[PDB]
Amino acid sequence: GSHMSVLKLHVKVFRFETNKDYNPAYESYFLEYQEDQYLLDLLKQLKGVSYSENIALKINQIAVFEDAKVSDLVAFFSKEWVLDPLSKRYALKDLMIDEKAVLKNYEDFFKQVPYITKGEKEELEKFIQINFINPQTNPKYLGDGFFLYVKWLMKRYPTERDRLLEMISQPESGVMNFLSVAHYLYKNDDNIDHEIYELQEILTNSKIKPWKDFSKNLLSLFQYHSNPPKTPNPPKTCALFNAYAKHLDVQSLLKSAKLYLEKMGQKTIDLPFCYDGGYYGKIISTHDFLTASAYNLALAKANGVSLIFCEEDAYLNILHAKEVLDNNPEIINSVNEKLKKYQLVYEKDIEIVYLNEWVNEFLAWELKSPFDAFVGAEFSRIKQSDHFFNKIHLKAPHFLESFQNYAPLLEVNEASGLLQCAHLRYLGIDLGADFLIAHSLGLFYAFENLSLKASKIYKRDNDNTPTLFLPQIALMAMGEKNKQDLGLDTHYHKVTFI
Repeated sequence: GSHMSVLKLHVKVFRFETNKDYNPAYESYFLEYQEDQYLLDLLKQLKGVSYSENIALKINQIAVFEDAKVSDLVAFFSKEWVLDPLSKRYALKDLMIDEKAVLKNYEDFFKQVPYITKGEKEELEKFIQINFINPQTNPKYLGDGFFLYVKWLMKRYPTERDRLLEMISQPESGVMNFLSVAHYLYKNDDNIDHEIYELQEILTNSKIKPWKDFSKNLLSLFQYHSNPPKTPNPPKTCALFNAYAKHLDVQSLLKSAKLYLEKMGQKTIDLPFCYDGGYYGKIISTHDFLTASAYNLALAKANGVSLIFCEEDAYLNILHAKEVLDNNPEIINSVNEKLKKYQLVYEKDIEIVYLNEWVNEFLAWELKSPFDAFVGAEFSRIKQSDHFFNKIHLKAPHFLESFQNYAPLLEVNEASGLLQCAHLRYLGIDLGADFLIAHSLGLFYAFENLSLKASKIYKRDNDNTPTLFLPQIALMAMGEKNKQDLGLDTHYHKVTFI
């Protein structure tokens, strides 16, 4: 035989100059690398291509800020790379951006802060690249680099801290618009996320309108059952988390969840779970958020039932609560003081169930209605359902934007939440999907109930592609044909293929 040269890349490189008249084009390079090499070594092979040696660019639309080993980048990105600047809009040449053009957006801001030094003004240049990690598309959005720069100035000018904060507080443009960008940053780094969550907590706890009232109203929604039940239950008894904001339509989710569980040999009971604060509760008041979560977990355990998290929003919340409680015994003591009045006692490591994990994991059932005729587009902040979809023969292509979810914005900047969820919806449709799969109740609501209101403002023809939850799909694949039993009669977009 012969040696197989396996260390090979296909790199497509954005070629463009903002001051020249040729359209952007991608050029293909077929490069060899060695196990020892770093990104800068590959960039050095790209003749005529403009890039900074201080790494700041995108590979497959994920922001990369380090000179990483090529082998590590291949593990993360595959051997097929698209190399882009951090921003096409502000591209200067090839892989470099026009920092000067970006900075022009902040001229009005700087006129409001004439007291800062020339040096302090110039420091924003060191932050600005951070703006381009965020995949969000609101053009009024001030930029995450800019938010962190203002944070830097707030430290340096304690007197102006509240005035500075107010400048990044506007509903249309400010920091309340931020949502996790970790998926779109190389190595899923959450440092930026935590820095901005910190600002959101500061703002929601400040006197600035409308955030003071936003927080007071949200905290008034933690409503605990005074005397919750504690009864023993037989094996295989479940209770579904059901404490969601009152406007959310949860009927089909909870109905299909129950039916799926029953099909899987479980029985369900109702328990008065406390509201968890939705998306923002954990930002506004960690301690209230933790107390509600501890109450819910203690309540499930006191009744000897599995607590079923039927969708992503509540499950991600409970993961966060468990991470904090189960690693900090002092916080458990603190929450347990508040739980005494309900005669509940939280203990670490209370086992819970994510329904969508069960759908993917437990596959020992007969396929009665294959999905081979169909294409799905699945949105999840966690993971695509490869195994379950393979089981049922559903083709569900992976796509860049599947990890995004702008439903929380419905509470803080409704117009932007509406537009960006509508954008995600049509990205799914444009993949050729017969239906969308929502892991998130919030996103489902945006896709469905708010579809009509969104169409009136999102400038694209009406499409009636339905959205389904995983348990609904599973039930259908198991041969369920009764639309009402699946909860589908209450969706906005009707299912027509059964």
